[PDB]
Amino acid sequence: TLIPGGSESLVYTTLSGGIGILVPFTSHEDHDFFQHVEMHLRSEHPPLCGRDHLSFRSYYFPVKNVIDGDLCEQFNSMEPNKQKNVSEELDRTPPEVSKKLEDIRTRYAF
Amino acid sequence: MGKDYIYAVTPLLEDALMDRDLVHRQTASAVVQHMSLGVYGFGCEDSLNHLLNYVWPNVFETSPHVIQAVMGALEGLRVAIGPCRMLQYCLQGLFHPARKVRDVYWKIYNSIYIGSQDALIAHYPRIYNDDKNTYIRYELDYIL
Amino acid sequence: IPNTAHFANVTQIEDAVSLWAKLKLQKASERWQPDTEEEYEDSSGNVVNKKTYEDLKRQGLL
Amino acid sequence: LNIGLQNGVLLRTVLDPVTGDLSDTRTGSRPVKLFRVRMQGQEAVLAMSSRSWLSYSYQSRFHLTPLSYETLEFASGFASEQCPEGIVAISTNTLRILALEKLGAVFNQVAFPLQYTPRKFVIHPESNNLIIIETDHNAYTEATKAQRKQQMAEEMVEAAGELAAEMAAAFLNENLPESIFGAPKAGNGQWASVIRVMNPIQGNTLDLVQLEQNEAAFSVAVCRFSNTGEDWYVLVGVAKDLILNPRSVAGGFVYTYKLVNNGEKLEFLHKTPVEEVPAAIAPFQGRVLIGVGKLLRVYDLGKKKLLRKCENKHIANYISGIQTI
Amino acid sequence: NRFTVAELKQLVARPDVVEMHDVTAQDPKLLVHLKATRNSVPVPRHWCFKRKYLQGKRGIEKPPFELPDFIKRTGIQIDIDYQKLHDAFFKWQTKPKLTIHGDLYYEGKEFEGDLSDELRISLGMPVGPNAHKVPPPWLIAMQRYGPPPSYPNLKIPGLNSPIPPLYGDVFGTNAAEIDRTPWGELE
Amino acid sequence: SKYIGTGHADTTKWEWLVNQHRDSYCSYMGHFDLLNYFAIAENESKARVRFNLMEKMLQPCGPPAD
Amino acid sequence: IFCRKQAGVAIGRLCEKCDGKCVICDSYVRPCTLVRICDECNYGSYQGRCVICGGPGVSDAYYCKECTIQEKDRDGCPKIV
RNA sequence: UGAAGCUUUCAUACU
Ligand SMILES: CO[C@@]1(C)C[C@@](C)(O)[C@H](O)[C@@H](/C=C\C(C)=C\C[C@H]2O[C@@H](C)[C@H](NC(=O)/C=C\[C@@H](C)OC(C)=O)C[C@@H]2C)O1
Ligand SMILES: [Zn+2]
Ligand SMILES: [Zn+2]
Ligand SMILES: [Zn+2]
Repeated sequence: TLIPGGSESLVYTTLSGGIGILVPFTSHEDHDFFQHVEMHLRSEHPPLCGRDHLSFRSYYFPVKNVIDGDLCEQFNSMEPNKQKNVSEELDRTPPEVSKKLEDIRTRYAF
Repeated sequence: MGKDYIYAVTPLLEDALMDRDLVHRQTASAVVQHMSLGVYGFGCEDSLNHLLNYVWPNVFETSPHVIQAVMGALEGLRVAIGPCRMLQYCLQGLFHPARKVRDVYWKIYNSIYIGSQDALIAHYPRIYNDDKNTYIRYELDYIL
Repeated sequence: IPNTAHFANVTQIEDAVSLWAKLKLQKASERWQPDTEEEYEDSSGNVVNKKTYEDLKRQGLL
Repeated sequence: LNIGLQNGVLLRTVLDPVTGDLSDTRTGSRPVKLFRVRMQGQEAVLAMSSRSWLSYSYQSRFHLTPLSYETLEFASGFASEQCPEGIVAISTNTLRILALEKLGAVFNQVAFPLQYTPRKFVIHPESNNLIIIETDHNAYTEATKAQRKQQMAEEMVEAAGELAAEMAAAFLNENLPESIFGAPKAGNGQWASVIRVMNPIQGNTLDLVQLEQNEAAFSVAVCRFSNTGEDWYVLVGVAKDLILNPRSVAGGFVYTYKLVNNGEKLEFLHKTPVEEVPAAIAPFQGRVLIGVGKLLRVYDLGKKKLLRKCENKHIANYISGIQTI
Repeated sequence: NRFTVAELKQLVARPDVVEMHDVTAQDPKLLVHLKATRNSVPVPRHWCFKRKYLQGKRGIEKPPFELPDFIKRTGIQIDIDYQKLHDAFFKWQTKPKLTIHGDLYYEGKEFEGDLSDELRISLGMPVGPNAHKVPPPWLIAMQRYGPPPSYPNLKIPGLNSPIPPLYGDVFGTNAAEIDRTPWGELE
Repeated sequence: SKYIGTGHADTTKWEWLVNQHRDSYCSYMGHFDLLNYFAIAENESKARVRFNLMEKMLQPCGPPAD
Repeated sequence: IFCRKQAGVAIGRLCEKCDGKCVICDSYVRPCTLVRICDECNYGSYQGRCVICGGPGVSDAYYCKECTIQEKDRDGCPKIV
């Protein structure tokens, strides 16, 4: 547990100097919402150097039960027109999506 | 949308895969292929491995349509189930004494190799050095 | 010699007895035999002699 | 606008005739004081509680980051010929001026230098000291370096030539620092290993045990044995004459130390030989489990060595880790 | 210039994977080594069969593919309920008997202290009373001769278990002489 | 058949093994953190490990049979 | 039967007859990635022609979603010869 | 207990 009064997470460490966490979902609604965010951001905001996002996370084995939150937080850096096109499919506004993204991060990490 | 309905059609596909009629097995293989490519990234690997256990014995089939459907189903399972399982199914036949088994298994292996050549790096089994040649990959044995 | 999958397609006697000797040596080797494989240090000197087997320890403690 | 409560919790509301955004962070039991400051040359609010936080978005990157100091009671921006951009902060029986000059980082770090590549460290449960093992390939030990240098000196003094001007006494005096000029990478099966006891609050080295030339440490553990009292022990697994490519090793050893003086000193007890590299050591039910290459063994503490108690021989290739629940 | 079966069985670390034709391969040592990898299901076993695959016996008569329990409970065979069909399909969903990755299917592989209430009703045994002694007729031999050595941990009411135990059709209980909660799960 | 690394019913052990050794070395050259692992393990510069792998590319597994 | 020479910038086309079905797996469901063809197959009088029946092209040729998932869009010019 | 393959002048069904 990283923050006082927070929840337990799985912290990992990398040979390039990176630090990351994997946190569990507690409800089906959060999981479904983040799954739809990832699905819609895989198409309308593709990786910069020509890679397929689902194929990259399936490099040696297919992905199973993980949502890429580094792709999901790239929503806050898109242009307002595409932010609206993405948000209006989730039946939501961009500020609500931003608040929902910040909630799960501040629940576990900083 | 099919991710919620794979458990319901599995016994029917079992029965059809056990059916003597060529169309029954060919069409069941087509169903397996479409189901595999339909659910991908949704965690349905259990039923798909179960169904592969019934699809695989048909690799020694001479009828062209049946073997075409079997190859399609195998290439769909390569995506839905992963290349590691496919390599595990091909390993013991790659070097069989009979030329028929070797032909079939090398066709399947080449199909697995052309797609996802990079993932196979992490899946190859260990092969020991002989007197003449070195076969161990030593870098992967490093321990920081 | 018991009938197992190891002794299949083997039709000659001496081949069977030699393969049985081989399998016996292999299996007997790969087990854990505590009697000869164990390190006891008896309280005879209590700070020396850790080369005691599992039988010499009983002889010293008898 | 920001809303500070009398507790260590905060609110936020975007300026408009009606609230449009909401975000509350449980980040105190003491009243929040909101003060004006300027970070990055633009506006920011320095919230203050038992701990003092800085709230700043950053091109839509909201950050509520604490600081590495204790409670204050009033502050604002500062500017001088000394430093034109800072803060004037007040504490109990104190008048401070402070500054924050880190461009949006999440961690602050302090560093303590080591000698070789660290492999693994354990934490002493009583003293909270760290027991680290460091090991490098193509490396000399300290003694081997010293004697190799003395060798080169005595050989260059007998170069058969006027024996009248000595570069050898100048070559022996000052050692160029290895953190700047590199360590002499010499040899293919040559190793260098070290065991270190370190205090984590300060950076001081409490104890240092150097090992022989071609011994390489790979595992370390701190535990207690049931047949003994409440004494702590340190076990170090070491390879002997390891070649990596093609792989070849001459053997291995397990060292045992007693970890006395409130977890500050290691004293050698004995040294048990093994026929392969001990790569994993794990305390287990008043005893210890050791992975000796392909073999998994149970070991109890003895008076002259470690006593083998149980063994499994069916693990596939090589044991790289052991964990027990 | 080719091995015999017994000669090749002496060279390999695992002789029970060696077969008749394995000595006729171009590289039998690699073949046997790959046959011993700690994975890698074997060949479909009908490569040498001249009867091809499947077929073989038309003797067996098979009934129509039985519908799953919940679907057959939906009462499909006029007023139709949709919510019942939905809630039942999702809420009543069950997982069928799946098989392991190693397992393979063959032509002949589709054929090869507590008592039930129906057996207790047919045998003529009454129900368990509140505070009395109503043993089964096999318990008198256990009370006379002693406890069974095959199951020493079994408890019977009257001999080892007290009479007030016995509840319903449970006339016996096996008494054999942590933090088991999973880590990340939905609430 | 036109792709390098594919096999057939007459492929030998040597060709298979040198093919997987060669694309293993290329994969090591490609992935940035595998080369890091090796360069930390054997205590060498990364340029030196790259050059060693390129030099090993020529004849991995020794010269062929007969 | 496929040209399969490494392609370039020319955009493959389909005729009115089959508009909207994949060129690899000839499928009627979900198109994904635009088809590129070799320069020789688009040279001269061949520009804009159907990648299946060399007739007049009226729409852009696409690989289906299943083909792009299996990376069957990376195998070369799919003009049928 | 079991092993039902191969061929055509058959004849009959499905694509
Ligand atoms: C005779 O000409 C051919 C055979 C060759 C050709 C390429 O030259 C010609 O253009 C082509 C055109 C007509 C036909 C019959 C081919 C394609 C179409 O066929 C139809 C018969 C199917 N019907 C369906 O798709 C079923 C459902 C519907 C509504 O779709 C969808 C998406 O739900 C599949 C396909 C849409 O057919
Ligand atoms: Zn072309
Ligand atoms: Zn056309
Ligand atoms: Zn297609």
